[PDB]
This record gives sequence, structure tokens and C-alpha cells, in this order.
Amino acid sequence: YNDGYDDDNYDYIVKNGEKWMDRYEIDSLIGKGSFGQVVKAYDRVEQEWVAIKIIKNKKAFLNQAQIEVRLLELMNKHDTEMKYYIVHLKRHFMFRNHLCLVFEMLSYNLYDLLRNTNFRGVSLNLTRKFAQQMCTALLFLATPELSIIHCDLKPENILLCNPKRSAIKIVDFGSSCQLGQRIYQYIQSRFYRSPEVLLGMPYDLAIDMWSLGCILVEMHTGEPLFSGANEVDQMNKIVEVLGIPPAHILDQAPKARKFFEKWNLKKTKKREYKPPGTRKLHNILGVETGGPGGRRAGESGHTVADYLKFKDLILRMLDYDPKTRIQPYYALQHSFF
Ligand SMILES: COc1cc(/C=C/C(=O)CC(=O)/C=C/c2ccc(O)c(OC)c2)ccc1O
Repeated sequence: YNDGYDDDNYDYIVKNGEKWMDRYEIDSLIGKGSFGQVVKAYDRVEQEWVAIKIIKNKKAFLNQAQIEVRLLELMNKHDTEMKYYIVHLKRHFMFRNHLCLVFEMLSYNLYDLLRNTNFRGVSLNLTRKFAQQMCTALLFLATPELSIIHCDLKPENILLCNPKRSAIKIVDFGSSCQLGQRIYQYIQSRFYRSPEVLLGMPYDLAIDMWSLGCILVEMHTGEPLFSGANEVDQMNKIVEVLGIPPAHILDQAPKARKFFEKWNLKKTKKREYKPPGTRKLHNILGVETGGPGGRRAGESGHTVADYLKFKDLILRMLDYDPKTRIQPYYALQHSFF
């Protein structure tokens, strides 16, 4: 396959030590996925470590990577500090029938940070810092000339700049798309999938806000707020916390009849899900019990008022209505910040 450089799945065989164009010294394989591979390599010209997204030698993967490159260059064309919360595309080029996207090498993802803790979560102050940076990034994406939906926000796609610092950068704009050029349903990761996407509705930049809500809850608690194994299971675990969705939008839900009957839920058979709205965030966060696991009792920034502000912000971010769901700017003005 491809003179011995590619293989099955159209993936470039990564040989640790190979040099590219007398510039890039391929160190190792740091990641794999549909798109192809990511390699850690050394830019000898700029003398710095970079990540290289090597896209598969299939046509559609190339076209998707080209959409991503155009979105990233469009983000590079807007001069504001907010853009510094997005991973920076350093270069793109074609090498041996593979589109390669050079990126800054960052530290570990937020799921790795959750795993460093014994999935006990991180402090609400670190959650506050992460949330501020994420809302600023989503504000940058909300710029009308951009109007970009990330379409796959998850802890694995939020990386740390330095492992000692609290700065973060969101990565993986492969599934991303502009507000106009939406090209696919089944867009987001299940745990962080917005309701409108589950209901087959025209989605927009609010699905990222939903994902961010679930992500912040998971960051503080250490566990996914909505750990659904399938679509209907995810929707049911959502309703467990947020009740039945506003019919005003279910009267417009193509996939409404997949979860609800005209408006109430569907029988299981089977242990029933917790009645709608009974699983309050209040108890998940532990607003009056010292936080998740009673470990944050008496800690600064972890008072009952701080937990209540966090609960309000999360609920504002988990709004069923995409039009009333909090926008990044007003999310930044929340009392939690
Ligand atoms: C500190 O320890 C580690 C850090 C890393 C860093 C990851 C990246 O730097 C990757 C990166 O920037 C790539 C960003 C990116 C940007 C856009 C994409 O579409 C995409 O697709 C997966 C990836 C990796 C392994 C480690 O052990």
C-alpha cells in the first residue's frame, strides 16, 4: 500500500526516527483515530516539539481535513487574544499522499487530569478557571465571521498547555463545521451530546455549551454526569436530572417519538429510571454536603454559595432550549466567575 508507506486503513506506517523533508524528525505515535494518526515529532528548523495529524490516504478523510484546515486558517486570520484558547495550526502540507497538519505540542488532556486524581475530580476553583477559559474559547467561536461549532467537546479534546499551569486549549476540530455548512448529524460524543442533536433538530453553537456543562460537572465530580450507553439511555439519564423537555420544541422534534409519547416518557419493560427531575444537581455536586464525596468541606471557593452559583451556571448551560441556553458572553458574566 502506497509503496510500503501506508497500510490497511490507509495509515502511514510511523517509523520512530524517520526524517521528513529534512525538517521533521518523527519521534512517536501519540494518538490514533478515524482521521488517521498523530505523531510527536521534532521541528528541526524551528527547534521545537510539534504534533502532526497525519490524515488517511482516503478521499473523504482528505476533504474533511481540508474543511478543518480552512476553519483553522480562518481562526488564524482573526487577531484577538481569545484565539489563544484554540490549538494553533502551525503548518499544513502534503507528504507521501497524506495531508499532514502540524500543531503545537501541549500537555495532557482533562481526562488524564481526572485520571491522575483517583477520579475524585478537581477543585471547584480549577473547574472555575477551566470554565472561564472554555467560555472564552466558545465566545471566540461565536464570532459571526467564524460561527464555528466544535461538534465534539469532551475532556479528551481539552488539553493543558503546561502540566504545572492551569491554561488549557481545545483541540480536534475534525468534526467541526461553520454554522452555515453543517454536513452531518450524529455529531457529538454521547455523554456530551446536546438534546437537539438526539432529537434530530437543526443544531447550532449551543450544543458546545451543553457539552461544556456536562464537562464541568464531570471535572468537579470525576465522573460523567450523563453516562449513557445508547441514544435513548443518554436521553433518559438527561431527563433524570432536567425533567421532560419543553414540548414547545418537541412539537418540532423529528426524533421526538424515539423517547417520548404525546408529552411523557416511554415504559422500559426493567428497573425504571429515576422520575424526571428527581436527580437534582444539588445532590450530585453536594452543595450542602461538602462537595463530591464530602471532601471539599471548609475549603475556600467551596462554600454553599459557590456551589449554588456553579449549579445555576450548569443549569443555564444545560437548557433544553437552544435559543435560551446561555451564550458564552453571558456565561462569562455569571456570578460563579
Ligand atoms: C504531556 O504528555 C503528553 C502530551 C501530549 C500532547 C498532545 C498534543 O500536543 C496534541 C495536539 O496538540 C494535537 C492537536 C489536535 C488539533 C486538531 C485535531 O483535529 C487533532 O486531532 C486529533 C489534534 C500527548 C501525549 C503526552 O504523553
